[PDB]
Order: sequence, then C-alpha cells, then structure tokens
Amino acid sequence: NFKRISYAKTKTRAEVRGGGRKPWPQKGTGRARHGSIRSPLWRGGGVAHGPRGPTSYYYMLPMKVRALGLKVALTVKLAQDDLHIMDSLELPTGDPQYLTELAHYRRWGDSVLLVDLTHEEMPQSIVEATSRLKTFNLIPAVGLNVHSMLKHQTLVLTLPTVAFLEDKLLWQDSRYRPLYPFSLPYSDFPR
Amino acid sequence: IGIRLTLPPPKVVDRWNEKRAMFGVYDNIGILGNFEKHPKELIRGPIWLRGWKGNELQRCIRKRKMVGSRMFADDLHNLNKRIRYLYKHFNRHGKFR
Amino acid sequence: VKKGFRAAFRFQKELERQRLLRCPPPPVRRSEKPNWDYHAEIQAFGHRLQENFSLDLLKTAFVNSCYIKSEEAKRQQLGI
Amino acid sequence: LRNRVTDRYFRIQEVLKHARHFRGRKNRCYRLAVRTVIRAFVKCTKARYLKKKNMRTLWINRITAASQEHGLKYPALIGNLVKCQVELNRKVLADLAIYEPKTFKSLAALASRRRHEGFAAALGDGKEPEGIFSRVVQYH
Amino acid sequence: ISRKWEKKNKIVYPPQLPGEPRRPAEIYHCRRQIKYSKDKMWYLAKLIRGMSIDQALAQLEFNDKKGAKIIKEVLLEAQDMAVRDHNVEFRSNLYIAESTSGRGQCLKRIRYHGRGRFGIMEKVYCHYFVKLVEGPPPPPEPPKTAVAHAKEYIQQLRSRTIVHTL
Amino acid sequence: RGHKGERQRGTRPRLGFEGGQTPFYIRIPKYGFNEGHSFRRQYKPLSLNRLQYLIDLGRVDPSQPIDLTQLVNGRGVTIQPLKRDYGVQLVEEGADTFTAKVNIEVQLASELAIAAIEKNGGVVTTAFYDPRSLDIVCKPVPFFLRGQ
Amino acid sequence: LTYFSARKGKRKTVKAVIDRFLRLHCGLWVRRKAGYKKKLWKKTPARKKRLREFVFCNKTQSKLLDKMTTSFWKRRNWYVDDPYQKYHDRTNLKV
Amino acid sequence: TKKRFTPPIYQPKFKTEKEF
Amino acid sequence: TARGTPSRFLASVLHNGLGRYVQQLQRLSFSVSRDGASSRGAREFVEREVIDFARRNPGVVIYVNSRPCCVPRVVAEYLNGAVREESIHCKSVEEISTLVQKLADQS
RNA sequence: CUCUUACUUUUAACCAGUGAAAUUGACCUGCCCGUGAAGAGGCGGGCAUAACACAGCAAGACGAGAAGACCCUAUGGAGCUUU
RNA sequence: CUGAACUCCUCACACCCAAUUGGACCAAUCUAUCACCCUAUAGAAGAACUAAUGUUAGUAUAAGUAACAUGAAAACAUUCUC
RNA sequence: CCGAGCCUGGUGAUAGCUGGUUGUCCAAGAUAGAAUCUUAGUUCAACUUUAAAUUUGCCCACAGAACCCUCUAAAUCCCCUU
RNA sequence: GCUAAACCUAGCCCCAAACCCACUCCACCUUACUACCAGACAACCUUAGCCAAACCAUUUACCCAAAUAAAGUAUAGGCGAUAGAAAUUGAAACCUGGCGCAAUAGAUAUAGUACCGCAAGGGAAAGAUGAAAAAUUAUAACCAAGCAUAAUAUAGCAAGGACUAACCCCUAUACCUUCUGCAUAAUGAAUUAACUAGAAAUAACUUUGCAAGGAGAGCCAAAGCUAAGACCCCCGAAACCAGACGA
Ligand SMILES: [K+]
Ligand SMILES: [K+]
Ligand SMILES: [K+]
Ligand SMILES: [K+]
Ligand SMILES: [K+]
Ligand SMILES: [K+]
Ligand SMILES: [K+]
Ligand SMILES: [K+]
Ligand SMILES: [K+]
Ligand SMILES: [K+]
Ligand SMILES: [K+]
Ligand SMILES: [K+]
Ligand SMILES: [Mg+2]
Ligand SMILES: [Mg+2]
Ligand SMILES: [Mg+2]
Ligand SMILES: [Mg+2]
Ligand SMILES: [Mg+2]
Ligand SMILES: [Mg+2]
Ligand SMILES: [Mg+2]
Ligand SMILES: [Mg+2]
Ligand SMILES: [Mg+2]
Ligand SMILES: [Mg+2]
Ligand SMILES: [Mg+2]
Ligand SMILES: [Mg+2]
Ligand SMILES: [Mg+2]
Ligand SMILES: [Mg+2]
Ligand SMILES: [Mg+2]
Ligand SMILES: [Mg+2]
Ligand SMILES: [Mg+2]
Ligand SMILES: [Mg+2]
Ligand SMILES: [Mg+2]
Ligand SMILES: [Mg+2]
Ligand SMILES: [Mg+2]
Ligand SMILES: [Mg+2]
Ligand SMILES: [Mg+2]
Ligand SMILES: [Mg+2]
Ligand SMILES: [Mg+2]
Ligand SMILES: [Mg+2]
Ligand SMILES: [Mg+2]
Ligand SMILES: [Mg+2]
Ligand SMILES: [Mg+2]
Ligand SMILES: [Mg+2]
Ligand SMILES: [Mg+2]
Ligand SMILES: [Mg+2]
Ligand SMILES: [Mg+2]
Ligand SMILES: [Mg+2]
Ligand SMILES: [Mg+2]
Ligand SMILES: [Mg+2]
Ligand SMILES: [Mg+2]
Ligand SMILES: [Mg+2]
Ligand SMILES: [Mg+2]
Ligand SMILES: [Mg+2]
Ligand SMILES: [Mg+2]
Repeated sequence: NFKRISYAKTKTRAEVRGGGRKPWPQKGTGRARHGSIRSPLWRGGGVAHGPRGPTSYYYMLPMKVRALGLKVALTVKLAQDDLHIMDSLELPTGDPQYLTELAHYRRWGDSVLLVDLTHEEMPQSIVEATSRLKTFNLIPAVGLNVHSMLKHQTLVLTLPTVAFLEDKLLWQDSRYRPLYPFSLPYSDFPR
Repeated sequence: IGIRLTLPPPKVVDRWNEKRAMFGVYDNIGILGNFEKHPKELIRGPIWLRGWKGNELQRCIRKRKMVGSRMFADDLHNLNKRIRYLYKHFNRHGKFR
Repeated sequence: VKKGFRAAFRFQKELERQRLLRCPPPPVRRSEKPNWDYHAEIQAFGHRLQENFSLDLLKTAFVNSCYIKSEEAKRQQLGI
Repeated sequence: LRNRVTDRYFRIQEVLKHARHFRGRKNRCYRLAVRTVIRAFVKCTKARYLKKKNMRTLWINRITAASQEHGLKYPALIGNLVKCQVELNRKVLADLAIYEPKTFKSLAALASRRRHEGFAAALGDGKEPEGIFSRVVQYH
Repeated sequence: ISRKWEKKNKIVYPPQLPGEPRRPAEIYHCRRQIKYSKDKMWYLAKLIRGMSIDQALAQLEFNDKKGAKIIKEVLLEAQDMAVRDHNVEFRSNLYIAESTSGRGQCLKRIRYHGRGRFGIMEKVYCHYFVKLVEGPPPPPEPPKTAVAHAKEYIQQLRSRTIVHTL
Repeated sequence: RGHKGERQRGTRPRLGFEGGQTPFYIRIPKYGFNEGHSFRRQYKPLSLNRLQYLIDLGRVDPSQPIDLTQLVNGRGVTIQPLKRDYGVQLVEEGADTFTAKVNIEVQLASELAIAAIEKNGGVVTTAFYDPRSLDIVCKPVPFFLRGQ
Repeated sequence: LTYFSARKGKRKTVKAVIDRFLRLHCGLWVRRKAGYKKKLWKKTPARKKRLREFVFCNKTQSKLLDKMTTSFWKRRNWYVDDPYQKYHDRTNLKV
Repeated sequence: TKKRFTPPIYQPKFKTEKEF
Repeated sequence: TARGTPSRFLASVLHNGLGRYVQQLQRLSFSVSRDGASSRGAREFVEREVIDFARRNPGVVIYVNSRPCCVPRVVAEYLNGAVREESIHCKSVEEISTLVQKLADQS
C-alpha cells in the first residue's frame, strides 16, 4: 500500500459541463424544485461522494518494525524447512530445464526465490537459466523483502548473502536513536 | 431485467507475470542498502504525491502550489473553486466542533 | 453491463432449474445415476432390515427373466 | 472503483416468493408486496397467541355441549372433577366427548355424584362423615 | 421483439404408431404490425374462438370493424396454408383453437393542446395470432344442471370432517 | 445526527461560541502570561544523576573535555535551537552520588552543581553559544556538508 | 476555529486564548478574575483580594482551551527563572 | 397580490419525431 | 406462513416402528475438495468421523467423492424416495457431525 | 319576470376511423348511531348485501388544480420614504 | 366458572422503547494469495434505496373516454345545391 | 411572470427553515435549570452511552434542624442498623 | 404469447512524457465567406459581491515561482471572526502506467450537431448477429412493470389462524414523515427498471515496535515516543455582484 497511488476521479456538480441556470421557476409549475440539471439527483449530473484522485496511500512503518519483519520471515522459512543455504549459485549449464529438474528432485516446491549478494556479480549461468523462467526468480540481497519471500514457496540464500543479512538486520538492535539521516557521515557507519 | 443472461468471459490472470513476480523487490532499499536511497523514492506518479499523503483539501492545496503554474486555465479554475468549497466544508460544516 | 461473475452464475443455476421444471427429464434407474455400487447397496439392504441374508441368494432374487432375455439380445446385437 | 449491486434480482425474489398468493398488484410489485409481506409475517407471529386462546374456547364449547346432554353445566363438571383429583385437561375432555361417549357419561356421573355430596356436606353441621368420593388421597 | 409463433409450424413430430389415434393438424399463423388497437382487436379475436373456420369467416365478413377484414384475410391464408403445406385433407374441417391479439411496436407523436400545453399521442400497432386445429369444433359446455348442484352440495357435506380433534 | 436544528444540518456555530452570551474565553481579562514567550532563552536541564549515568555506561568519555558536542553525540541531551534552546543548564539533582572527575562546558550551572564537580577534582565552565553557533556545535557534520 | 488553513492545511491557534490564559504542562490553565481592575473604589478589601488571585479553570474549560490551541503551546518549556516552573508538575495526586 | 403566471415549457421536439 | 406454504398430516413410512424400526436414511454422498479452504471441515470429518459413523449405521451406504468444488455438499437419500441436499460449506467438523446425525434420524 | 312552452341548429347518444389531459399508496371502495388527532366506506354496536354494463346527478370522498397571496414566525429578501 | 405476552408446566433463551450510544455479523465489487460449477484469508472502496410534488427511460390508470374529419348524385366525364 | 430585463460567470451563494438520508442482528437509553437580538437555535449544566479506577451507594433508629405569625397540613432534611 | 429482456465495444478519466503553432486553386471585416477607387476612428486605466463574523458597518484564506522544516511561531485584527511571515533549513526526480469508467457510467459529445432562443446563450437522445450475409428461411428458449392465454359471485388495508374445502368462520384501524398525540379527512407516493445522500482534525481508546528515550535532521519526552485502526450527508430559495446580449 505505501507506494499505491489511485488515479480514479469523478466530476462534482461544479465540474460537469453546463448546469448554470435554474431549470424552471421555484413555484408554480407543480414540479419538484431544482437549482441545476447537473445536481447529483439528475441523470448526467455530478457525483456526490465519488473518488477525488489522484490519491496517495503513502505511509512508513518504523524502520525497526520493517527490519523485524525480515527476521520473522527468515525464521518462518527455516522453521518450516523452506530455506536452503548454498555456497554459490553457479550452475553447470545455462539450460533452464536443469534448474527446473533440480528443484523437483530436491522437493523445492513450485516457486523458488534465488538471492545473490550483488547484482553485478551474479553468475552468468544462473542469470541465463532464471531469465527464461517464471516461478524461479533471481534477486540481489538488497532486493529481499517479505512479500517476495511469502509469494515464493522456497527461499535459497548463498553463504555470502547470509552474512550480509545478519550484519544489516542485527545493526538495528544495537544502534543509537539517529541524530540525522544515516545517509550522512557517521563515525562507524557504513561498516 | 437488470441481470445478464450469459456468463461473462472467464477471467484469465497470470499470477507469475514479471510484474507480479517481482512485486516488493527493493522495498528495503534503504535498510539493506546503507540508507543511500529511501523507499519513497521508488514511488512513481504525480510530482505532488510522491512520498506524501493528505486529505483532499490538503492534496488540492499541494497540487496548486507545485504545478498550479503549469495547469490549464479551465483545470486551474476548477482547482481554485474546489479549494474554496473544501475550505468552507471542513472549517464551518460538520457534526463536531 | 455490470462487473462481476457471481450474480451471473447464480442466475444461470436458476435458469437451469426453470428450464428443467418446464421440461422435466424422463426418469431413469438409480443405478444409472452417479454414486452407485451394487455390491454395497445389496449388503446395506439386508442390514437395514436386520436380516442375515445370503449375498448369493439375495442377488439372484433380484434378477428377472426379462432382464436376462434383453441382456442377451444386446450381446447378439454387438456380436459378442 | 465503482460498485453496483449485481444480485438485486435475488433480493427482490426473497420477498416476492411470499406474496405469490396475494391478490392484485401487491403479488408482483415489490414496493407494494414488501409492505404486505411484513404485515403477513407480523400477523403470523401474533396468531400463535390467538390459536391457543381459540382452541381452549373450542374445547369449553364442546365440553359444555357434552355436559348439557347429561343435565350438567360446564362449571359443575370442571369444578367437581378437580375435587375428585381427576386432572384431565379440557383438550382431553373434548376428545373424550366426541370419541368416548360412554367414558364421558361416567365422568359426568362422577362429577354429578361429587356435586351432590358437596350439597349434603354443606347442609350438614359436621355430623355426617365425608362422602365416599369426597375423600382426598394425601401425598408426601 | 419475439417471433416464436412462426416457429411453431416447424415442429416435426415422430411417425405415429399403427395403434395410436390420428393426431390433429395444428397450424399457427399471425399478422404483425397491424395499424389497429389491440384492445379493439381483442373483441374480434374473442368472437371467433371455438368457431369452425367457415362460421368464423361468415361472422367476420359482416362485421363493420376494421379489424374484421384483417382477421378474415389472415384466416383465409391460414386455411389455404393448412391444406397446401400441412396435409389437411378438407379445408372446411378446421376450427379456431386459439385467437388473440398482442401489443405491437408503437410510435409516439405530439398532440397539441391549448395554452401552449401538449400531450403525447401513441400511434398504436398490434399483432394477431391464430391457431387452427383439424377437426370439428369442440361442443360448448352444457349449463350446469340442478342435478349437478345437488350432487356437488351433498359431496361437500360428505367430505366434512370433525376439525381440531383426533 | 439528531432531528432538525443546526446540528442535524451541520451548521452549528464555531468552537467557543456560547449562544450569544459573551464567551468564556473573551470575558476573561487579557494578561501577559505568554508575552515575549518566543524571545525567552531556554536551557535543557542536565542533572548530575544523568551525567553520572552517562559516564558509567561509556556514553560520555570523562578522559576528554566534555562540551555540547560530546553530550549530543552520546545522546545524553537533545538540543532544539529552533525552539529557542540556548544550551544546557547543569542542575544539582544527584549531587550526593556524583563521583566522576570531568572537565565539562555548560551554558548555565547552579551553585550546588559547580560545588559537586569541583569537590571531585573536576573543572566546570559556563560558555555562551549564539543561535547559529549552537546549531553548528550540536550537529557538526550537517554543517560541514554545507561548504561554508 | 480554523481546522485546515488555506495555505498550509493545518489547524490554527485562537490567539485570544494565548493573551488571557497560561497553560501549565500538567494540563491546568491559569487565568485572572474578571473585573479585577474595575471600580475598586466600591469593592471591599476581601473582595479585592479575591479578584487579584490567579485561579484554575475547570475540566470543561480546560478541554475547550486545549482544542483552541495547537500542540506548540502544550510543549514542555524550560524558561530560565520561570516563576511558574514549580507548578508545571503535580505531586501526590491520586487520580 | 402580484400577478402570477407560469409559462408553458415545450419538451424537446425529437422525443416526438422518432420513426421506425 | 402457513397459508403460503403446503402442509401434511403426521404420518410414517410403511408404519415404521410398528413391527420393527427401519432407519429411513439409505445413502449419503459427500463431495469434498482436496484443496478448497471451505472443505477444511469436511476433510477433517472424512479422516476421523466418517469411518466411525459408518460402523454404527451399516444400513447407510456412504459415498465420499473427492473432487474440485467451491461448495462441499452432502446428499441424503431415503427409502421413500426423498432426496435432500445440504451444504457443509465452511462448517466445522463438529457442526458436520451434528448435521449428519440429524439426517440419519429423519424419515 | 308572473311561468314557462314549441321548433331549428350545435352538442348529445348509437355505429365506423383516429385518439389526449389533470389525476392515481394499495383497495375485495355500503347505511345508521357511537367513538376517535375532537366531522368515519375502513374502528365499536347494529342494519343491509348474488354478479357485471349503459345513461344521468353533483350530497360525500375535508374531490382535482396551484409547497395559502390572509395571518404569524426567520437575528430570510427586495421596492419606497426620511430630521 | 370464564378471563393476559402475569405465573406454573415440557424444551430453549443475546432474540419487543424515539433521538442518541456500544457491540456482533454481512451482500456484491476490485486487489494480493488461494480456489477452480463460484470459494477462502486479508487489503481496499463511486460498497446495499417500499418514499426527497427526486432524475431518466418503459408501461399502466383516467379511457378506447374528451376531442378530431368528408355538401350531393353520377358514366368519375360531368352536373346540381349552397 | 419588470417594485426593475435576459444570459453567463462569482456559485456546490446562504438557508437556526421544509423534505430526504440505502444490509442483518443484539444491547443500554426520557429530560432540574442558566444565559443568549434568545425562546423554530445554540453553549454550559442535568440526563443518557462507552472505557477505566477504587469504595461505598440506596433503603434508613434514636438524637437533632425558629422565632415572628392563622390553616397548630401531607411530608422533608439528617441518619447507624438492616 | 406479445411488448420486451440480455451483451462489449465505441470512446472517455487521471498521471507520466514532451513546449507550442499551419498551408492546394478561389472567396472572406461591406449585409463576412462579396475580383476592381481619395482614406486617415484606433489599444492600456484598483474587480465586485455572495459568504464568515450566527445582524452588520472595519474585517473575512484564493498558485505567483524549492518539497520539507522553522510554524500555525513572530506578527496583524470591530485584538472579534479570522489573517499570517521571514531569517534559516534543505530532498528527490527511469513516459509508454491504472485495487479508473464501460452506453442513465466515462468527456456535453455518434455533436457543440439536431432542437430551443432576436441575440448573448442553452443543449440532447442513441449502438449491439456470425469466421463468412457473395451463409438472412438467421442467432433457441427461459427473467421487470403492462397485457394476453383466463372478467366477475354477500363481507370490508384484502392478510393471518386455519380447514376436507378458493370463499364463507374467527383475529386484524396501510406505509413514511411530522408530532404532546395521526386509521386520520396532516405530508409524500400510479407502477417497473436504473441512478440517487456521513468527507476530517484536536485529544482519547485499542493493537504492534523500541524504551529514558522514541522517530529515516525539524518534533516530542518527569514512560514516553513511533506506526496503524476507528467519528463529522443530499436536494431546495427569494437575493447580491461582475461582464456580455437585447428597442
Ligand atoms: K467543520
Ligand atoms: K309553445
Ligand atoms: K359530488
Ligand atoms: K433505537
Ligand atoms: K432559531
Ligand atoms: K412538514
Ligand atoms: K449526456
Ligand atoms: K412522507
Ligand atoms: K381527523
Ligand atoms: K390530522
Ligand atoms: K393539508
Ligand atoms: K430601432
Ligand atoms: Mg457551474
Ligand atoms: Mg441554487
Ligand atoms: Mg457524469
Ligand atoms: Mg400558440
Ligand atoms: Mg426530517
Ligand atoms: Mg428542533
Ligand atoms: Mg356525455
Ligand atoms: Mg368512437
Ligand atoms: Mg361519526
Ligand atoms: Mg356512471
Ligand atoms: Mg377515504
Ligand atoms: Mg382540494
Ligand atoms: Mg406554505
Ligand atoms: Mg443578506
Ligand atoms: Mg388462560
Ligand atoms: Mg428469555
Ligand atoms: Mg459470501
Ligand atoms: Mg452509493
Ligand atoms: Mg428500486
Ligand atoms: Mg422516488
Ligand atoms: Mg368517464
Ligand atoms: Mg363527443
Ligand atoms: Mg363539424
Ligand atoms: Mg421578458
Ligand atoms: Mg444549502
Ligand atoms: Mg432494552
Ligand atoms: Mg444582547
Ligand atoms: Mg429553547
Ligand atoms: Mg447511610
Ligand atoms: Mg454575517
Ligand atoms: Mg437580515
Ligand atoms: Mg524562507
Ligand atoms: Mg453519455
Ligand atoms: Mg412479467
Ligand atoms: Mg369479518
Ligand atoms: Mg399539532
Ligand atoms: Mg390510533
Ligand atoms: Mg393521508
Ligand atoms: Mg405541513
Ligand atoms: Mg450586501
Ligand atoms: Mg422599432
């Protein structure tokens, strides 16, 4: 929801074409009294309480809360035997059928999320295999998130990725309250 | 009357298209990326709603300030009138004071 | 035209009820309908009546001459 | 997102099914049927009180008719049967009058006998012992 | 619009068995978009229900209403069609099984009133439906006689039970 | 919403209106309770208890001179120069249990607070920072990124 | 009261309140007595002393005054040598 | 009492001109 | 209401209980989805309840059919020819047991 | 006018063609007395009572029409006059 | 003796006050993930109409009523009447 | 429809005034007053609703609460026990 | 059985991106769309009022060139309603997307046309086969009100209790609104379909996170702080003002 922007919009009685004049006198005609043909009671009139977009849904959970969520997702996967640790993601070939057959033999479920340490250093073989698949998705460590972890039945992390995530997630537990954004220079950050 | 006599065409949704498969990736760009980028910078849309939220009166005030000078005459007129209506509604009308 | 699928499906079910009521289908044997196991039905028949029937005799009791003559005619027609 | 009711047909039929046996336009026009269906259901609820009332009125009329055939008024039969520790209710008494005419005459005779015993007791000054049918069986 | 009445002359029944009774021929005919009122047409359709084809034609030939000529025109072409295309032996051996009028597609026009006011005038159209069945016209129902009432009254007395008891 | 009146129609008067009677918040005489509030100097209190607690946990280093920067970097005090805070005032709360020897620079110091630090062999000085200087000394890195 | 300003879309303070009332951080409001400078020549000393008192407002008045002021006025302040510093916090208050 | 007159309103012509 | 609905007199099937009592429920047909969430309670009923229920009622032939379905249903058929279709959509295992037992006792 | 009458035309009624409007909560739409938001076809007590057209009538349906113009009210308008 | 929704009796129990207020459920729709003869857990919102002399469209009622129209004969040439 | 034309715009003018206000189910729920260009409305009390805290509430025994003046009133206040 | 019903496209909405701008020949400021004659006229100049202040008379927000923050602070004001800065601070920025509409919706739009008005101006309605119509004797039927098939039999808000039995018996003063109180002879409503009305701060509460700290510079803090959830309708005047159009 935080990056949702709804683009639905309707026209109020003030924005519908025309509708300026009073359609007929207040009294004497025997008809119901009306001020504008673009009233919400009229066919073709304005909308009383319709969408008024574009509308933003932005909000931010506390940084510590979002970090804790990543911990829980990793624990749930390990506790339910859906997490597998690899030394590297290098395949013998770039054929996607190999990776598909490997997952079936090892009982990895329908979909698998592959997490590498960095985008630039991803092995070419795994890049070629995953690029041609739909349920086998390769992401860098910085791209890990709860939604992708829950959408995918199996999670595969490389050993460097494991060290990467522990450093980032445990830093939240022992850190001071910020004095200014962490993007700015600190004594012991980054690393 | 008022109800269709045939079934509508079946809805085909590919749950593993590239857009759905990669939803959420980089939502922790800041936490896992040394805070070089804030997740709100991933939001795409109108220049006046990126990483910001408010009620309709606040949205209208924000849009007029940021892109009011670039709006079309008729659109800007409707915006000014909308702000006048909402100003009166929220500040004078309602159940609570 | 309104969005949605549930209302249309619900109405289709009723349109099929009315179609069937206007033109009731010809009755058929319960054996021809789904969920039928003759051997299981035979055993339950005796148990309902609290009677220790012999499954060999009970099955023969239900076989009629007309069913045998017709069963053979079908065999001859199929050259079996 | 614009939402519109898509199953209004079924909502209407929920009311109209109860109005098929009505007269006039209120058997097919919702605006008319809905009001009349509500009234019918309220009547149905309140009728449960009248049903019990009318039934007991019917039994008393039938017991009264049966009692008069034997020269007894209804209060004499009901009053004296209670004094004989006969707890037959009026529903059973009405059924007995129709389908067991000999047993009912016996009950009328019993009530009549107990009634005459009451008169003898009231006329006496306590010298006479209790009537044979006037004795009450005590429980503990 | 609906045009189901014209599709009823296309129903092919299976061959009859030797012992079954001969099935009467049924002919459905209609005329669409007649410039005439269905309310006024109903009276003419009501007149000839149950009549023989020849009696209905005679009654309509001497009626002063405009619908009479149109219905007579429909009855004649239906009679010809029955013998020509529906294997009816005798053209006179036909009777009106059904005859009714229906509402057609109508047009709206303005009718002027005084004081600048107006009304909306409808240019009315109607349909006419007829069903011809082979055979003599069915006899009319004899008036319920006194013997029938007395028998019915005693029947209701005899079906009378003791209510609200055993 | 109720039935009729101003309240069902949403047209009831503003907050504070009392029906025409001179409102409560108007019939009270004006008095200078808050006159000049935005030009009053404020000082964030720093007690000797808090100072000792920070030293015991290693969050403030007593082996080096302590000033506003070191207190802020240790998350001991939160200064808001934009809210007319002019620094920290050293308050005497906790003097009985103060044991650390420190060289500390504050803006205001009470008589008893000065005695506590000096009894233990420390030095205490009162130093003034203007609004601009206070912002820089409290958050040096954001200032260095301006290029001034 | 202005609930949403046209320029900033924010709630505004009624400055009439700031000119007459002092808010203690504990939530209490302090005011002066009406008429404490009016026709003193016809008022007795006991009455005049009562008029010079700084008195508290009740719950209903305090709730109204809180609604008529923004959060800025309810913050904790540390003015140097503030006369009302001691009264900002309550002591030995049960409920 | 001021004279009160309500002039007649003609509906759109097209609504009474449609043909088959 | 009574006037808007049909009625009947109290009766039995073949004077049931006069010479001997014969259970009128003759057949039960379940349709439980393997994966449907609405059929969770129906799957739990087929694992522990249906087998013990059949032991007690040997005169009832129970047909469990596992197939994709959004609304699991049980169809009860009686000796007199009556057919009753009852939904068990999203019902708990205890609720299903009560329903099945009610069907067994009806005529 | 006492005190009205006769005839002709129009309208009218009947046949044929064409075909509006206001109105309409639903109606299986009696009379008397009583009652009641104080004047009852609809409530209480009585009396009356097979069903359905056509032509008249104007006592009732507080009949239709126009959110009373009289009157009062609104911190509602407007025209006019003025020390 | 008759006589209530009072009370008893067999069984069950949250299941008869306007404004207002608290709470428990829920139709359909869209989205996420499921499901796969029509569903589940959630997230959303132009999210529910027996009443506004409401708006638009359809069709009734009044009503086949009010109202409307063509001088005559003839060979359709013509003549006659006004 | 000239006590001052008509059209468009400001304009979704304002209306303490009238009308209208859409799914199911349960629950609590009636009424001292004061001020007000105010009495067709409001704001504060009172009553009412929800949540929370901890401790008495109601019913009431004696003893007790005015002289002046005519009805020497029915009663009230206070109040342990229960 | 008729009248009808049903449909999924036409296009449209909100953003993003990108600055924008036409022309054959002939005619067109006089009575425009009119080949061809003596003229000389020339543009600029404070918005007002409704409304809020419960009247009203000073007053009453209206993009004006950077999101945030300073701050609803300084300050202004029948010091009332309300109005409201600056110094200083300092972020991001990859068009080809949609928890937008789908023929009463979405642009008024099939079109600024038909039609209405002297003029300014106002301003619609609607379509639906199939791969093939060079397959048109073709694509089923079923569903609103209204009718037809099929008028009616004592008695009464039209039902309920029932009953062997439709009615006869018994019980029963439509609904909404408005009121001290309505069967009221008080309001609205022929009927069907569709459309048609509760928007949000201040605090508080509930459930997470972290905790003398909380928060992804600003702010708050004597258990607080951060995040989320959850409350505030629709139609209707006579008027007022500005600029046009009309003898
Ligand atoms: K408001
Ligand atoms: K005469
Ligand atoms: K009359
Ligand atoms: K209520
Ligand atoms: K008022
Ligand atoms: K009214
Ligand atoms: K339109
Ligand atoms: K009403
Ligand atoms: K009345
Ligand atoms: K009345
Ligand atoms: K009236
Ligand atoms: K002129
Ligand atoms: Mg407008
Ligand atoms: Mg208006
Ligand atoms: Mg629109
Ligand atoms: Mg004219
Ligand atoms: Mg109202
Ligand atoms: Mg009121
Ligand atoms: Mg006449
Ligand atoms: Mg005629
Ligand atoms: Mg009377
Ligand atoms: Mg008549
Ligand atoms: Mg009446
Ligand atoms: Mg009248
Ligand atoms: Mg009036
Ligand atoms: Mg005014
Ligand atoms: Mg009783
Ligand atoms: Mg109970
Ligand atoms: Mg559901
Ligand atoms: Mg809605
Ligand atoms: Mg409706
Ligand atoms: Mg309506
Ligand atoms: Mg008439
Ligand atoms: Mg006439
Ligand atoms: Mg004439
Ligand atoms: Mg004029
Ligand atoms: Mg208004
Ligand atoms: Mg209650
Ligand atoms: Mg005054
Ligand atoms: Mg009052
Ligand atoms: Mg006490
Ligand atoms: Mg004002
Ligand atoms: Mg005035
Ligand atoms: Mg600035
Ligand atoms: Mg359109
Ligand atoms: Mg129908
Ligand atoms: Mg009766
Ligand atoms: Mg009154
Ligand atoms: Mg009454
Ligand atoms: Mg009425
Ligand atoms: Mg009125
Ligand atoms: Mg003015
Ligand atoms: Mg002239």
